Amino acid sequence: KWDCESICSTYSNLYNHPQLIKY
Amino acid sequence: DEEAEAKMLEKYKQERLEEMFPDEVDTPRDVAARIRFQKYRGLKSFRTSPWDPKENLPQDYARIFQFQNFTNTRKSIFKEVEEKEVEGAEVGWYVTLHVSEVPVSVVECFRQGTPLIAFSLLPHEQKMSVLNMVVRRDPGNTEPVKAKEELIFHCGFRRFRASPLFSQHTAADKHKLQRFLTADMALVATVYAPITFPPASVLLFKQKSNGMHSLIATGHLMSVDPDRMVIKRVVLSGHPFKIFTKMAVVRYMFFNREDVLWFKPVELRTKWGRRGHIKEPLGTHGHMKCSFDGKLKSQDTVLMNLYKRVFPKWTYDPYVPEPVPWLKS
Amino acid sequence: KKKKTGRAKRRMQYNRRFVN
Amino acid sequence: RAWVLEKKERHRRQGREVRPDTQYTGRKRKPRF
Amino acid sequence: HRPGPLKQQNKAHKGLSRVDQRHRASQLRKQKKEAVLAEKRQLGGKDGPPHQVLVVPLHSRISLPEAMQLLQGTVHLNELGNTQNFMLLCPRLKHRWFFTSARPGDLHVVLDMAKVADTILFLLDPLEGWDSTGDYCLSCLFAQGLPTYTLAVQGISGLPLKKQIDTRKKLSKAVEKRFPHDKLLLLDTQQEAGMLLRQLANQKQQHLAFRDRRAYLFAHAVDFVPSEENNLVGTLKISGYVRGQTLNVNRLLHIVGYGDFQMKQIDAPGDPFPLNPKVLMKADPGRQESLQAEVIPDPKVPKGTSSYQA
RNA sequence: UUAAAUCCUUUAACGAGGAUCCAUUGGAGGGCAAGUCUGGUGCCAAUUCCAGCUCCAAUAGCGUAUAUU
RNA sequence: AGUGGAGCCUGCGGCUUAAUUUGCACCCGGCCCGGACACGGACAGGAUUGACAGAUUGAUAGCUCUUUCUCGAUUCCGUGGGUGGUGGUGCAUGGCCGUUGUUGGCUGGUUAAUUCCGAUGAACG
Repeated sequence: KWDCESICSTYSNLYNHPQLIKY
Repeated sequence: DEEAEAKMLEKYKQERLEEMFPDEVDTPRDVAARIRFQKYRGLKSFRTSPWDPKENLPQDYARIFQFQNFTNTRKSIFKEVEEKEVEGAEVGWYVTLHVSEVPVSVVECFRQGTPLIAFSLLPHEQKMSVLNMVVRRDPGNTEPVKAKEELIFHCGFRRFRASPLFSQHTAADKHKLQRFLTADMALVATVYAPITFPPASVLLFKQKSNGMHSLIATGHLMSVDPDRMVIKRVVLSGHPFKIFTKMAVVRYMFFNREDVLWFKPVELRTKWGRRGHIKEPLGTHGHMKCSFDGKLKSQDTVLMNLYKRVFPKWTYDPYVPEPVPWLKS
Repeated sequence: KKKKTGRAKRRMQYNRRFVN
Repeated sequence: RAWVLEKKERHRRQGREVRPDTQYTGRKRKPRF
Repeated sequence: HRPGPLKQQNKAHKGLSRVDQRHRASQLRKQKKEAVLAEKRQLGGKDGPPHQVLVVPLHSRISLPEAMQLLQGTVHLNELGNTQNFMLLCPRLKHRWFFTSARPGDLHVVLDMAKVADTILFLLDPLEGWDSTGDYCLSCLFAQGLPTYTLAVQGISGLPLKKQIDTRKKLSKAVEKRFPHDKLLLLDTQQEAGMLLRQLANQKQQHLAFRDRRAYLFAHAVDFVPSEENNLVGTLKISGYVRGQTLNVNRLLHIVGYGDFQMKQIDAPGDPFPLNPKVLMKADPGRQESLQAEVIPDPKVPKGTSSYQA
């Protein structure tokens, strides 16, 4: 069912964000 | 004793393989190629293809800091230190400072004869983040340096032992991992370290067996941001044993059958510039039928590129041993 | 090996150029 | 390199002797100090 | 496509006085000279920190103690376990010196005493330029960042006269591959020592940006008050001259080999070595004092049927 | 030699095979002198960047900038 | 007159498949053999050759898995970005064919049969 391109659909990009130092 | 010589020879062998074949890794005959290379993807073009900087961040990036605008933060802090007048001890006064919680060892060191200096940190300079520092190898040291071995960093009055990553110094959005520190150009060492505002000099030392630190690098702290990503590249090689008109049958790149199906959406290429796409598995032994743009010679080798985002290892050590005094071997 | 210098380099260049 | 190709085609149309066109037509020999 | 005669083409129709300059240049020169005078007077004088000189011999035949005896106007001979760093007062020349020395190869010692040096005095021998240890030290020192430096040679007059001039010429060539346009002073006598001190005092200072943007100090005196001796942790009283910027106690203090700390109090005792012959001014409180958090404080099939047939 | 010296000159002695006692600086595959070359690295065979080989010029000298002729 | 409509067959695509070869080639399993050079190892304490029987195997087989009998230097293990040789291929290259007339000259079996097989030269232009 999965291959090397469609598996990139299940990756999240919002969990381990470093602390953001504002300006 | 001699195991050090054996490891040195093995490192030399790996270095010459890496300079001769950059990222070609033989496919494992026992483990499935869709398992050992599970955390890999293919890119149509290394420079222009996108990659999310926030994607799949480890536990380590949960522990570090990041600047929303590092340029404007440097501008703000530097204008604050050049313009504002802080109510404190001014330059030239012989002051005494009472600092709270320090081990007795420094005091013993001070009766040895070791110089003990101190400096006041700028704001936000004690928090840890990812330090990107540009280095170049001096010709005095030619021993192999592998990508993630422990080195001694002198960076901006600060000494620490840590394990870096070597990346190419290019202008693109993503940078390829260098598995070895090549002694011809400038590379980027990426490490976990406390924040330091540039300019700062970057000295890299390797600890020898007799206790001396040998100097290997030299440079400047480029930037402080974890958004720089390192990209480990693995190249799989295949042999086109049957050639047809604008068609080939390739073996030895894969060995399972579903390995071919897993890595179908990755564009292929050859050593002689001819690109192509993989059509279909042949069966049960990893043979595949591929469609190229032209005819292929029998000496050609089909190549495949896989990319995985790599990150430094948290080996921050603020202890550096005091060396024996250096002498030429 | 080393290349000749001076009058000898010109002598070599002349022997190559006008002798043959 | 395309500028060199146009100038060589100019010289070809003018009918004088022109170097054969290869992969080393326009390529920087070295940095200049 | 080139149109011919049958196509319609129409040719287009063509259609401060001398005294004012002198006075302006006078004003600009006066401004620049005033600024340079302030900059040169702040270092080594009676209103500023002592001029710190790091003496590094670059060869093994060099007698460092002889050089330090020539470099010492009264001298206050501070001393440690092995090294001899001394305070020098020249009120005839009106300058205050702090002389430290270091042997090449001792990495932390040379790198620390070169990252707080105002000037570096390299020592040479007449015959060769420097050792391989001297070459290694110079590579690390160049790569870290050099302050202003001067080159002194020790044994020219020990040679026979008939070679000396030629020897110096040879030495110049051996220096020129790393120090291209630099004068080789001689350090053999007291007179040459005074000439070297004069060259040191009046010279264009090289400025290092990193230590210029931050407040730093070289510890002249270190005292320990252990809160509990069995705990092996106590307070440090570190006494020295502030060098880089205004020292604010509400920022962290990093000791170079041992990491950063929170500092509590700044008192200002009398200057032990003023140029021309106990009050405390600051407090700790943590209402604005930064905390030493380097890491985030927030935590149906038969038996013989094959899989094919199935 | 010279005020005294150095240098030069003059002379004993040692001092040449890879005579390693090792000549450099620039330019050439678009026109004056001189290229049907090689290998890496990317873009859609052409094509960015890097390192060489070969050739030409003058030579204890040869490039560069600026001004001027 | 049709085809394009319908059923069947067939050709390119596409889909399934281990293969549905391609502009017996394809697939699934089992045999056979696969340099020297250099250096470091084992080797007459024995290197190595052959082998019955039984079995594994879709089947048998010293070409395999057991059990010891024999042959003895006829050797066999590993690492090289070093060549390479039962290799493929072009050129010059020496020999040799074919190419651009005339007149002469029977032991054997077998069949209807001097049938069948079977042994078995000259000159002229």
